[PDB]
Amino acid sequence: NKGSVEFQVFCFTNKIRRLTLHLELHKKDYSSQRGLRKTLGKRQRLLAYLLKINGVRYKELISKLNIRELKT
Amino acid sequence: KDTIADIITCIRNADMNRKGTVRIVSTNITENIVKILLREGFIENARKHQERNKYFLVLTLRHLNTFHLKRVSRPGLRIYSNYQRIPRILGGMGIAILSTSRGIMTDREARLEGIGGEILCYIW
Amino acid sequence: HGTRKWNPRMSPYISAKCKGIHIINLTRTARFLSEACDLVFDASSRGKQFLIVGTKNKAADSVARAAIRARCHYVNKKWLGGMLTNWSTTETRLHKFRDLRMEQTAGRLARLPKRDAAVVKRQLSHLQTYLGGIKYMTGLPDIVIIVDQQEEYTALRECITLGIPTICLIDTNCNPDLADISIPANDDAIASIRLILTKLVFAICEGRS
Amino acid sequence: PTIKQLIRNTRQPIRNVTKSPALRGCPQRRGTCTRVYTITPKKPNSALRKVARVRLTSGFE
RNA sequence: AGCGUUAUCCGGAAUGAUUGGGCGUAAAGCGUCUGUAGGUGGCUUUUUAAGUCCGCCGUCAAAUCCCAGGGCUCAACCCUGGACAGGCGGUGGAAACUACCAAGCUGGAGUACGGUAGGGGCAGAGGGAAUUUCCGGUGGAGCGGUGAAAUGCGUAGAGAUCGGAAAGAACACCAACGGCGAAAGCACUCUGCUGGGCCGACACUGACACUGAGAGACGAAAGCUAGGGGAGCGAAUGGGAUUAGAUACCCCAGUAGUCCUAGCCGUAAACGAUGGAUACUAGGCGCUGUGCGUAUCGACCCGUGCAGUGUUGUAGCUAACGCGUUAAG
Ligand SMILES: [Mg+2]
Ligand SMILES: [Mg+2]
Ligand SMILES: [Mg+2]
Ligand SMILES: [Mg+2]
Ligand SMILES: [Mg+2]
Ligand SMILES: [Mg+2]
Ligand SMILES: [Mg+2]
Ligand SMILES: [Mg+2]
Ligand SMILES: [Mg+2]
Ligand SMILES: [Mg+2]
Ligand SMILES: [Mg+2]
Ligand SMILES: [Mg+2]
Ligand SMILES: [Mg+2]
Ligand SMILES: [Mg+2]
Ligand SMILES: [Mg+2]
Ligand SMILES: [Mg+2]
Repeated sequence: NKGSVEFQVFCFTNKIRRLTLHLELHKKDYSSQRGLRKTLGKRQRLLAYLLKINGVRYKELISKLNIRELKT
Repeated sequence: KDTIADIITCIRNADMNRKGTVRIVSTNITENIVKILLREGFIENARKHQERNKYFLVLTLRHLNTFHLKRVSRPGLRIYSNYQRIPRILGGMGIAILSTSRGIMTDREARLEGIGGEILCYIW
Repeated sequence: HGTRKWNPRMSPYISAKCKGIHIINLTRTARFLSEACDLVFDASSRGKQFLIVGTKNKAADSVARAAIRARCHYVNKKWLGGMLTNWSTTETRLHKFRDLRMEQTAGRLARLPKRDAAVVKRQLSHLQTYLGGIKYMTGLPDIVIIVDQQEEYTALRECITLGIPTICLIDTNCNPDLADISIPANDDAIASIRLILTKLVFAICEGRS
Repeated sequence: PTIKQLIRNTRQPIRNVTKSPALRGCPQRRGTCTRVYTITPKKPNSALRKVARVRLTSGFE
């Protein structure tokens, strides 16, 4: 598949969502928790890049994926 | 990070190991820097090639002295200078490579040109 | 010599290589064979004295016969330290050793006991082992030749200390910066030794005039 | 260290260790003596050295 | 015609090291990781001219300092003239560099794929010996322990020896010059869910990078708060010895705790006593993981690339010891 910016966020959005349901049961899996914050951080720096390059794509991507916008 | 900070070292380490070739990276800035060492007599020859779309340059060092080098203006602290405070390394045995509005030149060439600039590295 | 024994120092003077064994370059050395024979031929005309340092068992007698052709000197056995640097002690042992050969001529051995004559016998025998090819030196040489760098590591350093040019064993075992004159390819066999040794000893003969 | 750390004022000078707080910087100072006596000095030396307990006008005993 | 003492400031003091220091062992790297602000940031062609450089204008009073000249019989001192350097503002130009603006690339980073090793983590099932206790059979005097002895167990039948019930905790051999993980740490077996790394390449992205003040998470044992469990070992506390003494070392018994599930505590020589990222800088040996090629193309072996992991060692550094491509260069 492609490697566009919005596509990487879509895969992380599923990779993140897939692990939340896992931690509801295996909450003591702290090694996976260290991996969960990576994908949460990788998308943070990509969306941080998408923001200052084009705000139109930002408002459209966050609207369909139901993403919380950051203050400041 | 700072390319030129790496350029000055790849030439330094080559003299400590006492090698002839360097295989230094090619850019718009380095081609002007190396061009000064040819005319000034610090390097015997330079030569260009490529392996990918990128480019490189191959130098030819000379065979108890040591090829001293030093960087001055860093990214964390840039250093500029006016005409009256142009350095004079070792009374003339050394030179300073500095960037003017009319490109890069030697400090001696700036003494005649009458225009200071950003000192980047000293040589002796 | 091998993949586990090649020194990276000789890399300018290497052409190719093979299955395990190493292949030396004969091109660069040929210039140095000329520079060597030119310097040795020119030096011999002025009347200098030379020295050869050979103690390898394979070329112990070859270096001995090599010195008889010219008026140079050889070192068949080990270096025993301070031969050239501690020359003041060497003159004492040579002045000593020179006298004992005159001591044996006299009939004083008769009036010495059995054991005392044995000590003087074994004393002179020990000096003959190490002070054979030096009996007619009477001074310090001006150029010193090294046949082996590894086994005679000490001899190469006193030359550097006293500031004397020299020839070395620039094959992959050693460091080439120790001698100004460079002649690789001598660790193969006597063929590599005699081909070079006889060639350099030959040049001394015509230089002597 | 890093120049950003220098801008934090990581470096400060050292304060004075003046050896006469009682004088309050003045060269001399008057005082009434309270009790004269002697005292044994440190171990290697040995003597009865003379001293005087003084009440200075600067508010120091 | 002053000389010394004391006090105060600077220097010496590179002893707060922008110029101009250091953190392996001398004082100094958070226990570790993720990340906000902040700092810095790959390459190529343009835009602007904020920074930066040049030329002019105004101004930073006088005195003082600096240079020259003059006047007190000289000097101090007084006077005349003129500064340089540096700061602010305006103005006209130069456009490399920092920065800005408009487009480009793929080497750094990441995604999609296709392969691959491992005690990565969590959860649930399965397995054997060994030890202990009880049940009995057999049998009859010691057993056990120590530098020597005793306490202690035992004819109310010990210990030993076969057979059997049950429980708890921990996994010999494999096992290292070994693997994984950010650390702390992870080893009897499988299975489930799940994280990370490495390599290949012809899908793609187009600098989306590094570090990280605060903050947050994880975090050996010990210990605490409830609820369970407790075989063995074992602080404490007793007893028997050694000793002048023995609130110890030794020996016999032994509580908490050691284990499980919830949570607190957040400390260790939490050490590689060495922060992280990146580029460059001789080699020798051999250990994995994954490719390539030769080869017996059955694997192997041999030869090389990449990412790691250990041991010697050159230059160089280091007060020295020692580090040394995984640097303390
Ligand atoms: Mg740049
Ligand atoms: Mg100071
Ligand atoms: Mg400093
Ligand atoms: Mg210091
Ligand atoms: Mg200590
Ligand atoms: Mg310390
Ligand atoms: Mg971070
Ligand atoms: Mg003024
Ligand atoms: Mg430009
Ligand atoms: Mg912090
Ligand atoms: Mg515990
Ligand atoms: Mg601590
Ligand atoms: Mg530990
Ligand atoms: Mg520490
Ligand atoms: Mg640490
Ligand atoms: Mg080493």
